[PDB]
Amino acid sequence: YEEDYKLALEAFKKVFNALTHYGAKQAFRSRARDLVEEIYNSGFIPTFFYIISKAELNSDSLDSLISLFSSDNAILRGSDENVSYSAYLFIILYYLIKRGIIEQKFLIQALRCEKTRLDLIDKLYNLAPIISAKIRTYLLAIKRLSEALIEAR
Amino acid sequence: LYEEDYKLALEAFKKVFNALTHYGAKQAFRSRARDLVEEIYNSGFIPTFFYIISKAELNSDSLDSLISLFSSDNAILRGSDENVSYSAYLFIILYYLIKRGIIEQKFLIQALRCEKTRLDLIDKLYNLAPIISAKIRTYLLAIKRLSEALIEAR
Amino acid sequence: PYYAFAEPFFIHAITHLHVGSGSSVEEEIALPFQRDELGYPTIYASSLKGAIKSFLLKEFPDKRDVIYKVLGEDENPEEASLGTFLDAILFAIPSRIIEIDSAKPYVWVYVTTYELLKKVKLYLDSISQLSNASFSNLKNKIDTILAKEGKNITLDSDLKSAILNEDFYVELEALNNKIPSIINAGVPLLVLEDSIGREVINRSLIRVRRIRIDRDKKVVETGGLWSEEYVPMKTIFFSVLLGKESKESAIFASCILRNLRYVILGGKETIGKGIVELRWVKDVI
Amino acid sequence: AIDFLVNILELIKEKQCNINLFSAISLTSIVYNNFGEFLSNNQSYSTNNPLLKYHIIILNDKNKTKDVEEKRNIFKREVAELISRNFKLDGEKVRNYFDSLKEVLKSLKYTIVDVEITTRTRALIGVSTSLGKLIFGSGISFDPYMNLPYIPASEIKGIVRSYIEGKLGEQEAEEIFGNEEREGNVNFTDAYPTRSKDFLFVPDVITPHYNGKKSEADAEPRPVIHLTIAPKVTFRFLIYYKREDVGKPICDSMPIILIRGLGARSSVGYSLFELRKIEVIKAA
Amino acid sequence: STQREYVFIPITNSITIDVKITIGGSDHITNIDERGIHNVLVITGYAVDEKNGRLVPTLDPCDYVKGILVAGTPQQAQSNDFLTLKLPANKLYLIRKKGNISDDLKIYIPYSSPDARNSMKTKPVSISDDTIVNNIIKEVFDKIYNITQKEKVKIEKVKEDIKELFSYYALEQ
Amino acid sequence: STQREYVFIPITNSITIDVKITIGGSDHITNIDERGIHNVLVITGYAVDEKNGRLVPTLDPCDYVKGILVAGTPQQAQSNDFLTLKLPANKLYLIRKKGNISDDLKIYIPYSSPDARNSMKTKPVSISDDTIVNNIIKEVFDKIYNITQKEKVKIEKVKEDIKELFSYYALEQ
Amino acid sequence: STQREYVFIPITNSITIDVKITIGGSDHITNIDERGIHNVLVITGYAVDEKNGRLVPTLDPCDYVKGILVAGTPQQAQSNDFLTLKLPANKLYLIRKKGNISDDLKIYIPYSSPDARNSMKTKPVSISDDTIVNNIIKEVFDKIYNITQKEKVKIEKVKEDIKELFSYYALEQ
Amino acid sequence: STQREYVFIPITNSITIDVKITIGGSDHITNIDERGIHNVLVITGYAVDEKNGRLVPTLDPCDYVKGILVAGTPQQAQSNDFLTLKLPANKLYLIRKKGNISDDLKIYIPYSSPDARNSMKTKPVSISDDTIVNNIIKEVFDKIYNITQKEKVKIEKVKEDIKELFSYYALEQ
Repeated sequence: YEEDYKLALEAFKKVFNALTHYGAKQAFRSRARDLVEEIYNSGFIPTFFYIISKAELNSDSLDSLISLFSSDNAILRGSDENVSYSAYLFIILYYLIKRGIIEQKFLIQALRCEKTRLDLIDKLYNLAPIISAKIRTYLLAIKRLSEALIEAR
Repeated sequence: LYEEDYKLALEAFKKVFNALTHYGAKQAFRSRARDLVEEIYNSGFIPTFFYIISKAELNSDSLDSLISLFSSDNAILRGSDENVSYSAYLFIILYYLIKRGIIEQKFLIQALRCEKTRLDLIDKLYNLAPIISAKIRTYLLAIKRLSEALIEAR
Repeated sequence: PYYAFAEPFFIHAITHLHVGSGSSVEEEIALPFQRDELGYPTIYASSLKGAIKSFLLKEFPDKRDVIYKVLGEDENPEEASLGTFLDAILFAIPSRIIEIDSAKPYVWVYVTTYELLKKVKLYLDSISQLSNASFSNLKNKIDTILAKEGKNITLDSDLKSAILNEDFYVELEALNNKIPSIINAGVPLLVLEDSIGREVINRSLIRVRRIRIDRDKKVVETGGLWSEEYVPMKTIFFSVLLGKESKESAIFASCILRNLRYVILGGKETIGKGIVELRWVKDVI
Repeated sequence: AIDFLVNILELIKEKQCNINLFSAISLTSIVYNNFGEFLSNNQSYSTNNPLLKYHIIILNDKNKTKDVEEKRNIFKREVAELISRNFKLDGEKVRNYFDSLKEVLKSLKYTIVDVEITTRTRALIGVSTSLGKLIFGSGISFDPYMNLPYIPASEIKGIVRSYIEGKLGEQEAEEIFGNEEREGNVNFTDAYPTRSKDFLFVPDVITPHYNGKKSEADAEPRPVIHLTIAPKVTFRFLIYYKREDVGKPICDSMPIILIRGLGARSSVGYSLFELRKIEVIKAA
Repeated sequence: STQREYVFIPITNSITIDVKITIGGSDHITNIDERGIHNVLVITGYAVDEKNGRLVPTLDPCDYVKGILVAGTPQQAQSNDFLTLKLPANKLYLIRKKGNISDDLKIYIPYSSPDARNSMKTKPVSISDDTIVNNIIKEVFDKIYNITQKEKVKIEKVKEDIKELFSYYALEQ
Repeated sequence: STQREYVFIPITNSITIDVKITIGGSDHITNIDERGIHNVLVITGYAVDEKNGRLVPTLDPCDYVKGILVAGTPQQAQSNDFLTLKLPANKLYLIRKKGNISDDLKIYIPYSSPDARNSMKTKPVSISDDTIVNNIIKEVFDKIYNITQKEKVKIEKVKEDIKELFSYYALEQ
Repeated sequence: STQREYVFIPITNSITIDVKITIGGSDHITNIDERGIHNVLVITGYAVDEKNGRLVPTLDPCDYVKGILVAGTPQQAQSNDFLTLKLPANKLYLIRKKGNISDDLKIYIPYSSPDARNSMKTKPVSISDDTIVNNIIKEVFDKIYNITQKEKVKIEKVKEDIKELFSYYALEQ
Repeated sequence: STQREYVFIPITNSITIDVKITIGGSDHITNIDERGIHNVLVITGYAVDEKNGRLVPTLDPCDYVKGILVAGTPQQAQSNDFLTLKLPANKLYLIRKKGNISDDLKIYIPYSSPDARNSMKTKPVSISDDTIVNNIIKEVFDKIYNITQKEKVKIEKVKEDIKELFSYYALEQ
């Protein structure tokens, strides 16, 4: 029994539907193949900083990302690289809401207000040693799904 | 009571982010955070640091708010956006120097306050150079990631 | 002994060198130079071996088997490689210097640490224990320098003070050894403590920014901006080529290595950034 | 130490090709950025340091901070003039370097194409690179170990490649310079100044008035003193390759692309070059 | 001054009779110029009241309602059931922002009583069913924006802009 | 059935008596067990009107008010100005979740009209000036929590939580 | 000769009638022209002593308090316990300075004994609790500048600066 | 606990009778150990008052006076004019600090009244003319610590130290 593969299935379902343009999907595939090895070597917090820096957390994309947590009709817009980093960010946050590491209400109230994403990063920094051990198999499954389903250039 | 580079950068960026009232100051600080790290590498820490101090134009009242920033979360950096940004980045660097116990807060506030202590600061920085250039660029890389993450591109 | 031959060499950067480690997340530059466990620039023995092996396979087309016997088979390896490469340790790196009070002026100077010298000594001791080779001239010069460990010294100069890489003020002191065959050009050689030499050496590399031009608007493509670390020209690395006993190892060490002088290492070759001279301590010291 | 800093200007004036210009400018930037402090009886009381005359000039006796500001502007101009006058070209090490590298490349069985190009106007290469960046806000691409300004191999390759695109198509451009799947066939070295008629650097200024300005109410000149590469400076670089049927485009591309700019702000005719010489050495 | 009223966009059309002042003023908050909708407001902690859909006060930060903001006053048949307020044009969550606002705005919002009679249990509902998007773009998008078919001809996008951008939580009770 | 009542935690002395309940039930959602406060409701989108302290509603997700939860109804001088409602014990924004809830509850809120006469430009203010910390432990954290000085001698623990775990956005008006 | 007594801005009402002269003539150091108060005296190296709130000096440069100069010899029955000195109108560290004075003034810094009885450890204090703002706008600024609240349309905007910039240090005793 | 007192570094022959205790207890603050003077202290915002040399306070945070301090009470007749004060060993702005001290300290300083008799024009002063530190060696470095000539052949460094490390803004009047 490996339920992180089912969690990866449902998260990959959501993000594979939320990426309209195929270039966005291929970009997410490259993100998935890179960031798991990056979080292995470098740790969770540096990789998370890198991810949120390349994700362009404007309230627009933040709102599409919040709506992904409920809708399955939400869409991620932006450049292919931007949306791929946002999709990987949603992957991580989805794993965190599931597995109860972070309350969903706190996550949503942080993604809404800009004065609270800092508290979100603080909580994630406090929990990073746990997250680093937990999410490895989930992210490896995400990577396998990406390179299985999304074609490459 | 030891904060790793990323935790330290988070807590510094928090005060810097709440202290920049007008959004254009934040957007300029973003470009400061994105270029000054490679500047610090290429030209050295000490030259870049006094370059930042000069670009801030501490103005004797920008300096007083910059100092109140260390004490209370109620402070505010006022001035031109392209100067307030440099003053906020100067605060970033001073916060690092202080919390890492490399240089004392009283001495740094003095060396920023008036003229004689500034050259003593130059001396002290040349004495403390290997302690500073050891790991400050990781702290500034964290600052740069945070500013790229939390401030919209212009 | 375990190795039939043990031929150390120096790696002199003719042009600038880029041997990459490939875009970590904790780095700040996005194409840094290969570092080692201590933080100094290095050339992994795998990079060394691949570059030298490809060069040799193209430059000695009549000796592929010999090369294949010594450096390994590319397809279907029925046996291991007879030859071994050690990671190239940074011997001396050019550093920018400002110095008053010296008749001979210098724009740059060689910098080393006692760590790197101790690693070179370790390599030499290890290869003397595993082979019939003794490089006692090198060992004697190196331990003469190592006797001063704990304070910054200058070998071939009258430098008392200096600012290195415009950040680090150092006070030096003379030493009457002056290894002139590895530093031929009379360029001084500083040997610094390890706590000060790490920062000096690390800020002694060249970070160049490159861009990509959007060939329609003729401006920089979005996201098309990155930095690359290079190792300055005239940087010296130290490595050893170990060989196990074989009739081919003899031909390799007497015919191939005697005509192997210049190679291309690392990447960015079309930017003219890989050319390297190999010295062969055997006939330099 | 601090005496290094108070003497850096004297050292610039007295060495003139033998100090590290990169670190020298980096250090004098500390003086420039603490100007008002280096002028409060902290000039070491010397007699040759140019900091003396800024105690002899009285620009505004009313307000002292304005006086220090004007003295600082004058000192910026004086630093630019100092570097342009004293730091001159000694391109014998460069000719040695290129000759030795040519021998190295011949031994590697390359076809070498050595190109000498002379600047026609004041050139700006690497305007965003760090050199004088902490004084002038503008830089020059500077090799701090050759102690010379240079033109990166990547810029030369990029300009040649964009011209070869614009002429022979992206497909031929990729057949010559490669793509993400094949490596290029043509290698470029950096270009270094081998000879000059006079000064190697010269000062210049740009003074935007209406750059990102709403209206004439927003108009104000903001002058920017900076260093440029003087005219009549000859640069040299190499082009080497193995496949013979790649020398034809290179041959053709070089004379043209240098007439049009090669560094920054060529749109206003700054970085223009003449083709001085091209020699080709076929590996025989 | 300048008054604006909130137009929820649910899959329940309480909209054929909801507004008299379509535009009224010489401007709007929401806009549509061939790139889809713009300046869309989001309201959190509230949910719709689908039976004559109006915003009931919940307290779940996950319960959000997305609607358009257009100038005007409600029907002159209200002011005993809505929550008017003024905020300085930066204190409102606006999506797809395309311009800047007038630094001071009075906002009318359709509002319902807390109705402390049964546990409000809400569900996340989307906007599917092309018939529903069609009568949505019919009721409100035509009368409020007669720019429809007169200047906006690529109406294909604006309907996908409500099929993807717009969504909300519903009481269903 | 059970029913709680929310009481906001301002920096003000206006919470002495507006309520008619002390225990009512057997337990409270908000807890203090040698560790500090737990299960603290975080009302979002609402401001405070400490001039006759109430919870003004706003539209900012950034605006929030925090407070504790105990059973009861207010003073029976109300039921015309309170946002009373039933919650299925899951839509509650809580922090330091220690004791789960039993699927249902009812809460009352000190509430007022949005005051449609001025732009509501808010100001986030923490609760420092430890004098106020002590008069707030005495005002409300004693009256309803007789657990103090009965089981808990660690005031200076419940102190440090009230500093960092209780804030709110103010109106400034 | 011009006489200017410094006066303090703590969170304490130790200021009630420690004032005799308001203007006397036609001069003031701190002025108010709809841009917040200007020319504020920052006294570093000292601290406040809310026990009869006055200036207590320390030997630490990181302890400061900023206030305002107003004309008048304090009570004409003292100056054995209030420090008196002469500085030539150029050495006052005045943040937000607007104009310059005629190189002659006499400061009357309200001072107290150091009282070397226990360690005068301090706290950094910024004024908060907007009731304190509505009280401090009353304390001195009204009966010293009789024109505020008498000409001010931008009255609460000068509150934005007194509430914000005037941080000090309090010696915990 | 124990007591200390702060001897400054003036230009004048000020150290003939200014002490009661050389050591008294066990330890002190300033040191001289094989590399110069350690933990030397500075007091900023005051000025030296060579008219019966004492320290007159000021208001600008750049009038700094440098000196050392070791165990002792001043004169058995003062501690009525010398402003005594008590610091918790961390509000002590030291220079070249190497070691940590005993968490608390009473300290005396030679204090002259702030001189409300002349608008003070203090200037930077330089401790030069090595014949004057020949005086200051006699003044302090053998008066308080006879460890010189018991520990020191290292006069080459500490002489240049006293000739460069010390400074003060004297009134020169």
